[PDB]
Amino acid sequence: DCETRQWLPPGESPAISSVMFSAGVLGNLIALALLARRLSLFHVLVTELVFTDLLGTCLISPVVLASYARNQTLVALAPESRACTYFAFAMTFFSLATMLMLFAMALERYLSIGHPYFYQRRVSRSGGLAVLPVIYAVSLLFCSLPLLDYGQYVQYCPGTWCFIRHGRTAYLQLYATLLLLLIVSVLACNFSVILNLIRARRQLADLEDNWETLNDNLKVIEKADNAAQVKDALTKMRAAALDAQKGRSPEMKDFRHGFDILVGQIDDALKLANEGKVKEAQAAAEQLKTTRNAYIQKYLERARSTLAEETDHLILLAIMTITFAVCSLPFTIFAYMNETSSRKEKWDLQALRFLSINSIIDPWVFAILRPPVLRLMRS
Amino acid sequence: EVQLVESGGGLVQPGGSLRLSCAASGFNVRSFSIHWVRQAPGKGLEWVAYISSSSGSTSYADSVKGRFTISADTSKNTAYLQMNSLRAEDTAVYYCARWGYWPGEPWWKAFDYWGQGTLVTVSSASTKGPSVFPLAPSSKSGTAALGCLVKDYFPEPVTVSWNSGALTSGVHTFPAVLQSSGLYSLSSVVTVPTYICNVNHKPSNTKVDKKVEPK
Amino acid sequence: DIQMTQSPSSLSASVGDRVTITCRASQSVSSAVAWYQQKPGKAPKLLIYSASSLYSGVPSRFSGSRSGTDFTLTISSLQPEDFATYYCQQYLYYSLVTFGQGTKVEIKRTVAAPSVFIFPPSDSQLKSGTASVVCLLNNFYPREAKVQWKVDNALQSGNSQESVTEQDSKDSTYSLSSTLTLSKADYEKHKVYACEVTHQGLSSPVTKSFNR
Amino acid sequence: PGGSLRLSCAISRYAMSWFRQEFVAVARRGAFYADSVQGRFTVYLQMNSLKPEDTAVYYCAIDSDTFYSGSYDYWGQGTQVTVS
Ligand SMILES: COc1ccc2cc(OCC3(C(=O)O)CN(C(=O)c4ccc(F)cc4)C3)ccc2c1
Repeated sequence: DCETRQWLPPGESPAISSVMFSAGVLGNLIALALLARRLSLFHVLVTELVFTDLLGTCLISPVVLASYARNQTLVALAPESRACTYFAFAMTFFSLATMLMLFAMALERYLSIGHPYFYQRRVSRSGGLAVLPVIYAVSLLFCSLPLLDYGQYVQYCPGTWCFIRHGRTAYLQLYATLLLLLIVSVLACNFSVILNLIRARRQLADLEDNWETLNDNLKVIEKADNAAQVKDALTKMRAAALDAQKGRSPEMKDFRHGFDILVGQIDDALKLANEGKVKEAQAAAEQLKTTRNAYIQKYLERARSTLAEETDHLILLAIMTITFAVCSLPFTIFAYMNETSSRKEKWDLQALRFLSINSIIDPWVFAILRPPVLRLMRS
Repeated sequence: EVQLVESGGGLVQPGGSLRLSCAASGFNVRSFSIHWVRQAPGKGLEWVAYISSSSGSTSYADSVKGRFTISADTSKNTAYLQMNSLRAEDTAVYYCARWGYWPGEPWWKAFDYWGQGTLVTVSSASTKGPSVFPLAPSSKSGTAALGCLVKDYFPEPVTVSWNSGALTSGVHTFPAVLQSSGLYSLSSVVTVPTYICNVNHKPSNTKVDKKVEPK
Repeated sequence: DIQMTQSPSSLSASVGDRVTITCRASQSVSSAVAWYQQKPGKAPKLLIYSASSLYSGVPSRFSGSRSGTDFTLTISSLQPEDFATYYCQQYLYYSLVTFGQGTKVEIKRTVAAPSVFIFPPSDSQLKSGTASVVCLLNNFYPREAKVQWKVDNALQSGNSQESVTEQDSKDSTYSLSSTLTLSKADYEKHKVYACEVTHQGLSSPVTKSFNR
Repeated sequence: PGGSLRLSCAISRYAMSWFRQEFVAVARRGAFYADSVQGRFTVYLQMNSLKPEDTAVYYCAIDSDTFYSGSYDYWGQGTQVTVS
């Protein structure tokens, strides 16, 4: 009916488009301001994603506004439904590009955790800045299949917009398959990062327990006076020290060496105990503490903050992914269904609407996840 | 290659002293700590003494404190363990081993090379010839069993054969069991459908023959 | 004062079977736990060091694992050259070295009926002054057995020495010898003697008696 | 022939044993089968690959000793089993 209709249906509510445009613009501006207040590669990718969403909104909304201003559909206001193609192209173009950006971020997280030494090397900002034009070109080349007799655009509308044709053209199925593959890849990367972060948390908890045992044994040595208790506490401290070095960075070449120095001193103290020197042994323990303050305290602090930031970013990404799923799963499901039925149940429209609200939901969630996010890190 | 040879073991009277030696070949004793392990007959291993020739510290087991003295000679590259005021529990086998110093891998590979070890026996008794006593089965007994029981021999190694080595099928030689008085007893039995059991002793230089007949 | 406790003390299997040995430490040890293999009449040899890596020279059939404070030695496939005693050792410190209780793998076979024989003291042994009664248990596969001495229908406690041999090359059948030592007066005053054998595979304990 | 009958008996710290009227099998805490029992049966005595020369009464026993000394005193009543 949209293909034959060339006039705006009376009684259609035009406030929805204006509200969505205003909300998207406000969210994009807030996200850009918050990012300008702060760079890491993930933040640059988020900034590029917000900029892409802003460009998509600023290219999509004026067409819908002119459609209401002229009281005519896209086929009527523009000759040979040119806008009905162009708009649709835009409605697909960013819909892929931003999606790809998401994958990139996920891949970054993988390259952040899956390959630590690969990420430790110098990764200049030029790479992140060059990722955006490459993603744009790939998305344009992929969405350039229509208008070349390979794919067609029809009007699945309530009176304002156009989209891809479902039928003999196989571009819609390929686009849905690409979206599903990207979603599966992002989910797999997120689960891998989840498992790696759980392993890191377990290792950090084990190291903290070993450090607490070392401190307790040192306090016992300082408070004890009998040779048997001092020897038992020294044995427990040596066991706890050997149970901590079990977890090839340059700093990792000193930390391990620092433990070797510690254990060695512990052995010395044990020798003193076998010689019957109590006070001397205590002095040795003091030296132990000094070594701890010299070499081990720093590593633990670095491990804590790093992991923290990691988890933060992770949760961010995860939320984003959830959003993307809620926005693209309806569309992929429609693509696989039979066109007849797809119209009979009027499912396609809904999916499209979801896609649209995607441009609203992508930036705002960022402003939702403020730096005071430690509560969520508590889990 | 890395080898450790023990020597000096044997028979020692109670309350005496014995000097065991452990000679290393293939490395230097100043780079590896020397440990001694003791194993009782019918039991497991047990660490008794340790010395570190790099610093000079020594250590012993709680049961052997005040009786054993370990030392190391770098000029001869060996270890010497002196034992005084021995007891009946000191009848065992001693093995020498090396454990590396802490920094790095040598420490982790604990006791990578074990020596042959030597036997030490602390018993207050005199050597006695092998008293062989034949064991005769019943007159009614298809298959029959003929045995010979040697008793009251102090030294450990003794040889028992049947038919001067001609009959070697079905011969069962049980391990020697130490009695309360300190003399060993062994039994050698064989299953048969002239049978002479010859028992020769190396230290006593005594060979005893016996003829077993059905009762 | 770490006291290593080794739960497996006697296990029987054949070639190709998987063997699992567990070692427990009284105190928490990170990785200072090793396994050693001692053959009868030979020196022990290190198999697994640090419970993770394998010794240079030993076959790859042996493996080590750690779980909390419990260490596990796993043998995938047994071989006729891997039948020896296994020992667990801790080496947390130079002066802290404590071994386990031992574990000797055995060759399993079909359970058979033990042949029980009795041997009274000979005339020359009586002339010597000491009478020794012998009870022989031949061909019983399971080593675990029990022998009881009964004189004049009265049980005897003590004064009995038991000796058990190893597995034969042809068939893994142990041999047991029980010797009861008494004086000439005790042998002349008492009338009859007997040894009763209780062992898995027999419905009723097999008794062997002699009368002077 | 070819029967697959299963026999049960009425523990954890002790050992169980089966007899035929001759020793059959023993379950300890390993499992030790007899000459003809090795390979055919599996020990709950899961009897498999029966033969007509195995028609006899199967009993049950529990070892009272904790050192596997073969001391059987709690002898069950037994169940009659007939093959072919
Ligand atoms: C992908 O990037 C952008 C950015 C802005 C956009 C604005 C748009 O507006 C056009 C519509 C109108 O209102 O005229 C909205 N339409 C609906 O059918 C509808 C109703 C309710 C609802 F919650 C969501 C949608 C047609 C459409 C697509 C857009 C896409």
